[PDB]
Amino acid sequence: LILTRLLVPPLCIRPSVVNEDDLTMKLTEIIFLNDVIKKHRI
Amino acid sequence: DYVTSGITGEPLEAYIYFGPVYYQKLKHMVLDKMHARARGPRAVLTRQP
Amino acid sequence: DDEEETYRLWKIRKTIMQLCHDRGYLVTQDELDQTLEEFKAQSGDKPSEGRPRRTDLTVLVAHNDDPTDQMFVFFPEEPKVGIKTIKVYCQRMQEENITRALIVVQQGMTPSAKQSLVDMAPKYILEQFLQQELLINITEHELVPEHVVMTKEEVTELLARYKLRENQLPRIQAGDPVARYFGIKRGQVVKIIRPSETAGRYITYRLVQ
DNA sequence: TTAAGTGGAGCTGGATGCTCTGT
DNA sequence: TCCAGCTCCACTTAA
RNA sequence: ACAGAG
Repeated sequence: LILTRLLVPPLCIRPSVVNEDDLTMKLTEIIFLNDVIKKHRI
Repeated sequence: DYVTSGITGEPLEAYIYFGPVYYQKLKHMVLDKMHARARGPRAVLTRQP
Repeated sequence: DDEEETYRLWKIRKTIMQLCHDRGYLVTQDELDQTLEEFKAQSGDKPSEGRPRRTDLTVLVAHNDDPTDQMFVFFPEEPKVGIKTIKVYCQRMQEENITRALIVVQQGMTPSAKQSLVDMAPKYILEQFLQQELLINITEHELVPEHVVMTKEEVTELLARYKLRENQLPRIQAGDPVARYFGIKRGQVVKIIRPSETAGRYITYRLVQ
């Protein structure tokens, strides 16, 4: 129930010209904040 | 008015009301509304018309 | 008042007699037809009349199954009955070796007493009735059909005729007024005779659950 | 005196018609 | 804009 | 996002 890993859907779930779908921009922000947290620990 | 039938040539029994009434043509025309699809283009996300 | 109070003690007693008769307890023809002006003879107006222990019933034996299967009806006088009064009625019931009783409360019952009736014993089962429910025999109400508690040998034909399991029948709750009236328990089936718009009848069935 | 079961009051989250026809 | 569940809190009984 | 039509 507690998510330590997350699937990202196939590209046909979220087509390249909506340009990118809102799911794709949320997944960018998750990846960015994962880099922010990892750096601030160091 | 006393009106004669154009089909049979015999007169009509009832008198028919005759006059000029203003009539306005509306923008809704069947040529701009007839539509048919056999098969055709589809959406990218859901592969339905 | 006093005219109105005796009227209740006659109508309540009259309904309890019909309730005991419909459950299949031995009730005599003069108990069911006890008239108001005849009620005034054994117990009269309110100073002479006693509510807690004069109008009690115990003559009711289950004359079908066995004359030792017997049941009380009790009429408490305190509007909210505590566990003390329940324990009083329970030990009297313990002495007589009677296993069923009806308690007819006047306004209500306190929550800790209500919990006791669930767990005092499975072999000592007591049913709360409010007297405001007994002033009108619901089995004679025009919207209530005839209910008939089916025998196990008839339930086994119902389930054979349609090739059903029990849990596919429609349900009736044990908290239903007409389920309480007949005192039925989980896993009994009631036949219900609905009246048609015509002279005919439609028969339906329900499962207590 | 207090442990506890149940009333009454406020907070929260859900829902509100079917399509084409254009800018 | 209207309406069921969930939780907090006073209010008697009971030991 | 707004206007229409039935």
